[PDB]
Amino acid sequence: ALGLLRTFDAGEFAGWEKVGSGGFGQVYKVRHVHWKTWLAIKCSPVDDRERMELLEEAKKMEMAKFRYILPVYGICQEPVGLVMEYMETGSLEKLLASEPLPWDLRFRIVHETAVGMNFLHCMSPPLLHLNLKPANILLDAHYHVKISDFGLAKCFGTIAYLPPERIREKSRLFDTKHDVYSFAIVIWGVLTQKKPFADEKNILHIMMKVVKGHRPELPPICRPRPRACASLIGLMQRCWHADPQVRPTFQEITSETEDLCE
Ligand SMILES: [Cl-]
Repeated sequence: ALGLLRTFDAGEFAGWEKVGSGGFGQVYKVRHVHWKTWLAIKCSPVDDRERMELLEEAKKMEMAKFRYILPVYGICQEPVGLVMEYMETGSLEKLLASEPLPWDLRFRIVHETAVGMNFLHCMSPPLLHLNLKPANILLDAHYHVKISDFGLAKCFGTIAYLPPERIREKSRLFDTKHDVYSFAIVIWGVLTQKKPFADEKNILHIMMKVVKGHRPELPPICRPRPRACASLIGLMQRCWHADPQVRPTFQEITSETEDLCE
């Protein structure tokens, strides 16, 4: 698991350039000078708890090596950091804010995301992502999906992606149905090109309502692809069902999202 990962010196990198920040904080586009390609490095903002947690993150990424999962290359220690593949086009969040997207691409993004999530849940034991949102869905130069940010995975803003049972229950056992809910809200974002609950300012009221079955407002049926759109809306609704056990598996989800790409 941790054997094939490489150790990097900062001298191996150059042309450092910030691409995103926050809690994890400081992600940079870097050029590996000897390999002549760009990589991504997420740095720290010191102790042994971070070093072991960062190493855990890398090992989880490595175990899930897949077409729709971001590759990990290894560890820097000049600044302590996770070294991984660079995704030129950046996040789905930015893509949805940029301009209206063609529906064929929207369905492909949904489908590829679902195939990525399915892969994780097919592992033994299942790997739960638990932080799936457009901001963590990265896109390559040809707009194909690779799932990213395994910081919260297990063997403000995030409230919208939180399943209602996580609000109902103090300290519930994390399961596959968590990810399925979050995926529902990803679908909603792809359908609308909006962020969920972006206008409503009362976070607590809207969270309370979510425990009792309140969800983001259903979008209308689009003109270009009204049948596929209806189907996707329906799938979304099943994925955000109040009862976790009624929600589809990603095995079922992928069967349906595949048909949307026809
Ligand atoms: Cl259609």
